[PDB]
Amino acid sequence: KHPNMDIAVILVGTTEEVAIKDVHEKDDFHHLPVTPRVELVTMQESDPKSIITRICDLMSDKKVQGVVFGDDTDQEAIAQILDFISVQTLTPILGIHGGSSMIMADKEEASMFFQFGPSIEQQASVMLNIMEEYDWYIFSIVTTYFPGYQDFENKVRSTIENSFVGWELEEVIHLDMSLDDIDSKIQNQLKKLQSPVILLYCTKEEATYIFEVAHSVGLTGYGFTWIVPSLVAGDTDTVPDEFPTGLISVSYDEWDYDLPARVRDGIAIITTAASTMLSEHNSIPQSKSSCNNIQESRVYEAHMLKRYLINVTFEGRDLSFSEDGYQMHPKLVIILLNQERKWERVGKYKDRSLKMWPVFDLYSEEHKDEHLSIVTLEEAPFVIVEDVDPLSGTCMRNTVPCRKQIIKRCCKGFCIDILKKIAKTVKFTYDLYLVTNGKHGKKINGVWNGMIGEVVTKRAYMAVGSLTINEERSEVVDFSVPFIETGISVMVSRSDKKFQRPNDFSPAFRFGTVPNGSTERNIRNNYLEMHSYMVKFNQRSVQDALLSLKSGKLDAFIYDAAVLNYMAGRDEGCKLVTIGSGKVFATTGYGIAIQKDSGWKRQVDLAILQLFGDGEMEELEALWLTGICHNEK
Amino acid sequence: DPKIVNIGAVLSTKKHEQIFREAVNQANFFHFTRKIQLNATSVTHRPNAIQMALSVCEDLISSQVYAILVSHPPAPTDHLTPTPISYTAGFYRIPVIGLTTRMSIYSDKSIHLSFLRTVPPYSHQALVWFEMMRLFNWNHVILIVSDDHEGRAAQKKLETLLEEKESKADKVLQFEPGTKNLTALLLEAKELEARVIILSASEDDATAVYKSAAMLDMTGAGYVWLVGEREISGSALRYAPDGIIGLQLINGKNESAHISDAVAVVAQAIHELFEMEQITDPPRGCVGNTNIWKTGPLFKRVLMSSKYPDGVTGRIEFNEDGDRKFAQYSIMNLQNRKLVQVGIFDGSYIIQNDRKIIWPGGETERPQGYTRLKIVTIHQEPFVYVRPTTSDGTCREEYTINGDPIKKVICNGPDETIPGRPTVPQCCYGFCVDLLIKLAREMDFTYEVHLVADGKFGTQERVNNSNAAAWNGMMGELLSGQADMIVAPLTINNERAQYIEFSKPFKYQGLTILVKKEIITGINDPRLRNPSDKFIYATVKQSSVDIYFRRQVELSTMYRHMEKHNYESAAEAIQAVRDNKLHAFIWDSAVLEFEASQKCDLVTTGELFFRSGFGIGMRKDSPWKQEVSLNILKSHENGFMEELDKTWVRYQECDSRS
Repeated sequence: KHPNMDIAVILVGTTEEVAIKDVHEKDDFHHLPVTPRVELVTMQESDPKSIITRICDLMSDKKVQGVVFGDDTDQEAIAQILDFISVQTLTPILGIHGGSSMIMADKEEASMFFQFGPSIEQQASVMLNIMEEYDWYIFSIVTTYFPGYQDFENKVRSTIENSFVGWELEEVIHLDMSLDDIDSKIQNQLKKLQSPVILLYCTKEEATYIFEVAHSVGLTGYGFTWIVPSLVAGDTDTVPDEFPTGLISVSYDEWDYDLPARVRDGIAIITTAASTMLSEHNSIPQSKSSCNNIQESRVYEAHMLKRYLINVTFEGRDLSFSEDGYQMHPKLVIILLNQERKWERVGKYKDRSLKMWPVFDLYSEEHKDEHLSIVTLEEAPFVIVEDVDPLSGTCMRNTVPCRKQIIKRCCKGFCIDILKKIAKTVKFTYDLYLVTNGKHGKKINGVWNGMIGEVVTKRAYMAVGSLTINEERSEVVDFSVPFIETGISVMVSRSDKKFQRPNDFSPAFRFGTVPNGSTERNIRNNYLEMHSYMVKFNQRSVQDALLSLKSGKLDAFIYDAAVLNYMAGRDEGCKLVTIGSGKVFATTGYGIAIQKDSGWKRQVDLAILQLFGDGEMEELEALWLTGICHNEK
Repeated sequence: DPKIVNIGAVLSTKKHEQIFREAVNQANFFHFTRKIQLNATSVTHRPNAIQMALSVCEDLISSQVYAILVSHPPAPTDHLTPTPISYTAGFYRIPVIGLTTRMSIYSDKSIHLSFLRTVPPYSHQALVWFEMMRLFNWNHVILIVSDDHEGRAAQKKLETLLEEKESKADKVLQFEPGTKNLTALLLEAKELEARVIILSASEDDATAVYKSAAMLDMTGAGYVWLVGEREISGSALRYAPDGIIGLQLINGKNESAHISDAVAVVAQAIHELFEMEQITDPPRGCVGNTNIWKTGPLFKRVLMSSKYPDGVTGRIEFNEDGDRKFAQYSIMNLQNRKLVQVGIFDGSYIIQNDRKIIWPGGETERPQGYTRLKIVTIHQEPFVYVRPTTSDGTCREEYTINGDPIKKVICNGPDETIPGRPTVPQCCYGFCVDLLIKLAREMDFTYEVHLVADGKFGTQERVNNSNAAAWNGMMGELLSGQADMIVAPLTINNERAQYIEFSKPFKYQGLTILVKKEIITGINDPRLRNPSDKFIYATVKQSSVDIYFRRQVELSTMYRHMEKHNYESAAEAIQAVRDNKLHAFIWDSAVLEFEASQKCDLVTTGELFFRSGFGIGMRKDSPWKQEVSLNILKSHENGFMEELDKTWVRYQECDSRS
């Protein structure tokens, strides 16, 4: 007749030996059909062995049908451990504070575990509401491999797609805390992101390391702001100042309701679930608690309890859970790190809606912004490196400085002049240096090289030079419109398949080109035999390639058409000429690198054809490009 | 001084514990004992998870283990019975190495972050299947998975393998475990064209799978089965279909080989580890330590990178998830309802054993895999010919110059012979037809061809509002679906290209000009540049050349002169030059050169410009084109095209006249 349930609760920590014992359990709402029988126990510091042993120890013959866990601790792991016991016991367990409340991996469906922390999804939603309130539209996410990732990434994705506003997700980063780094690989990635508002997700401990690294990277300062979920803030009682100030995060409030009130909520949930299950089946929930032996019979029947227990209401307050076992909408507080060590509340948020206190301003050219460093390479006539007069100590006239890591070299020429006019017209200032690895971009296996590398590494915004254009580079980086008519061409003294095979002609024929060129790559793409044959005839440099043509020992030379035409015009004797009318296949022009779809872009293009639009290019052609040869015309 | 560095393990039996200790001692003897020594601790599997976890915290961790080894118990209870240890060690980040757990759920670093294994998971078996799929050239398959972390992981892995290629989800089929009847889902499977199947499930589930599959006779020939180690084993073996292809991991059953090797690796890892400084011993005992062990992740990092390629088990290297790499499996066949090794797989490359291949049902060798195509064409003389079928009788036995009978097929197309224009049944034979049937023998498809009503291939046209109507001609039929695939001599261009997928070019040709020889400098001819009412240059309006003229800005001026005095069709255009009505004719070479051979009264001149290729049109959405190009290339390499052009380009009488 008299249906008295058996229940147990534990408190860890509390900052006391002689932690407040049995403060609650005092009869409230006695009307509920089952009366609670309570055994309370406390343990000082958490362990997998201590907790497992003790909970099983309380199980004994005692046959408890429910458990509530609470802690003073900041520890993430604890919840999972107790959850594991639940999986084993099929005995309901929940927790009201700290780590148990802290999020955990998706719970096994058969398993029964509940947390009074907010849902990961819910928290992400609140983070979004916070950003929307300050109208911070553009943001990135830094995450770690800890559980809930991708439930979080997905939740953000869902929450973000629906909204009208043109917010930007910039980057998402996944880094394993395991395989801990000598590389500061986290530093190497984190350094990349330029976004103002950062969401971070990780274990309490991990946040410290990521933050020290961010402090090295310079990410904590000046205009960037960070926003955090429940886990990092945890208890909020202890705060390593490794965390930057102005750090924004959500957590459950201690002030609103004290821990014993929360425990009362837990007990109420267990006994209400017992009362409802009773009302449905008139059946005692009580079951044998002992873990060591096989789970008691008819405990397998317990599943319905979970089904009943998911939503529970008492005191005009809803405890309703979500399939994961987090409560559907516990009250939540927006918190910030006040200057010094303070965690001081900023916002309140509940159910559907959020409310925040501070009004404004929480916690250089008008037309345009930033700076652009540029990389180039030396080629005649277009980009010429000269050694500056040592007595002068600095560059003279048209020459503009360019540095090469190995010393200041002085660059002047076609690219320098075109660049100079462009800079004058669009009105921006720029830094010029020389490339080291691979000159014009070169592909070995999987990876790019050259100026293109510095364009990809963002060590260069725009790359300038005699660089030719091709589909691959146009794919990776936006190119400027061609300023000059050029391409592949031939230069010799004086489609036929004579090129296709040397062997068809009994004497050996000879032709070669400079390796790592757009020409050589194009050749390998379209014509294999020519490449495989010409590798022997490849030459070190254009002056040396010229040495192979000029002194004999080579018949024909193949290279860029502009260079071959200028060289046609300029020769110590008119011993060299172009092929046919010099009408080139693979008709192309010299372009200029940019990053991607985001760039000054079109503004550049306009500037370029304005240059021809005023007829300057013809003059510059006569001065720089025009050779003396081709004199008999 | 020596320092005793403990190791710990959970193993099936005391004999295996002795094996463990022996291997450890071998590690001690063979590496410096002056600097460091290794000590071994181990325990038998316990009946529940809890006794064992308690054992780890009490019996093992009290010994300060630097790592733990684990093996599947003698009688498997549920699955992933080495679940607890990965969690328990994981709290302190103590590295765990499983010997016998091929289970996939441990691959996610997130949930088990300390977990490494000397065996690859069941998911990694897909590496074989892709290689298998690679060899046999079946791009089209079906995947049947149970619904759980295991099956879904397998799907993710295989799909990821496919992602490097054009992503191939030919079909995917998910069923939920413990379900005795699967019939409906397979009924859905048959409808899918691809005839090759691969499945992953548990033994009990696999019984139901084969049981249901046999009912619908999917075990028959023309169908292929690829499977996991678990599927061939157990009760599933009993109900298994004949000719199935199957996998078995090497030394999967043995803990001991893996013991000797794992401990060897651990030793190498430790000796490599102590080369580093700022090391800390693992926590002494579970009791009193709430903190992780800072070294543990580092120990994991070296241990994952720990090489030592020579081992009792085979090559050893570890993937990102801590799962093993370059493991070896032995392929198995069901011949005469018994398991046989058809081949063995080691490293990234399969190896073929001398045994004969078996496929399901009777095959000496039968690699078979993967319902109508409406084809459209245009009347173009070199690649297509049109004659009506004589009365009811079909096609002439007419023979090629090389002695072969000419092949032919029926085509419904526009007839101008009647005053009204009926879509008329006709006989058409061509290079493109021979190619099409070549494909048809190569490809699972069957073909029915009708010529497009409009003589034009296609061009964008008609009404102004929004974008209205669609390009007139066979292309328009392709988008409309009147014909699902287009076989004709079609030049390939970007303006068209966005709308539809294009097959790799069977032919490479460029535009050129025909003028009579008997008494045009370039693509750019001053004579063109110096047009004359007196000297005509003729083309077809709505011919793609016209699209070149309209789309291109640079020559946009030159277009208009060509626009004047345009001809409707190819025959009339050649005739004008032949009739001498028009001094010059401009068209792509592939159609023109054959004619140049045909008369020799007329000649082609200059260099092919607008260099392009001819290809078979398909919608981007249709995957058959993926095979088509794949087939086209295969036809190029053998010189099939060269011989076909050699047949259909006569070359008999003509020369350079001058």
